[PDB]
Amino acid sequence: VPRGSTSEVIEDEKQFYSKAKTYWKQIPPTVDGMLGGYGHISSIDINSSRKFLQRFLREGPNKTGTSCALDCGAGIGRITKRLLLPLFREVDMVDITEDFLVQAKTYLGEEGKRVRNYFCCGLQDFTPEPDSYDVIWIQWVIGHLTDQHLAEFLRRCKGSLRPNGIIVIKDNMAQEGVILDDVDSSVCRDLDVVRRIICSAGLSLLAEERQENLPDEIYHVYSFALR
Amino acid sequence: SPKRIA
Ligand SMILES: Nc1ncnc2c1ncn2[C@@H]1O[C@H](CSCC[C@H](N)C(=O)O)[C@@H](O)[C@H]1O
Repeated sequence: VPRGSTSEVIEDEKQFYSKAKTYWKQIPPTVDGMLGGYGHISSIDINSSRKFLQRFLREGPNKTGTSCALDCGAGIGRITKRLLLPLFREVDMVDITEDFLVQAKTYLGEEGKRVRNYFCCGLQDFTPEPDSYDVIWIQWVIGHLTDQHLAEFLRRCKGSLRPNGIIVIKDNMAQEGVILDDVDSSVCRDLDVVRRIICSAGLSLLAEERQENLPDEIYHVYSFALR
Repeated sequence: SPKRIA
């Protein structure tokens, strides 16, 4: 029987969060650090994310705005730099690892002057301002929250969307069940589990896409656009 | 991060 919830795999919630914090504190503040030794795939990832996002920026009744985005688990700002800053007047970043947000100021260069808030906080403790973001981008971090905290965070994100705003989740997906990585202190969930959590948060899918052109050996990666 | 299937 596969596991369907983080409560089947997390022995101790406080340790699940504390171990993850310690893990990221000792990762280099680099693109390769952000991507776990896969820094080389960054351009494939960004190109796909851009195409995915552009579907929502077309003119019409439901056009997503371009005033402000929120990058969640932003790290040093890989996605902020190459995807979001070019498309959004301002960007806010949130990440648990202070050293990454310090590095971001260097990494982002002159364009980083348009990063407005650098929030150093776990997502589980973060309440984004109501009616503030056109796009909330959550990439390669949902596995660091419990199911309850992920559901709650998505509810809070829903409340922070501007009219026509969207949440995007892009992350590793398990073939089946909920799989603990006890080294980085994270889980990988199957598509059914993730969809269940999204539904629990009062959100709906606008689109879902598998990331192509990745190394064969890694977990599959999917993008979801939600409102 | 992206990572090897365990
Ligand atoms: N509970 C939590 N809340 C917010 N950020 C977290 C977190 N647990 C881990 N992180 C952050 O999650 C990031 C994972 S690495 C991925 C970075 C970025 N999303 C990108 O794709 O380039 C790290 O920056 C780490 O500090």
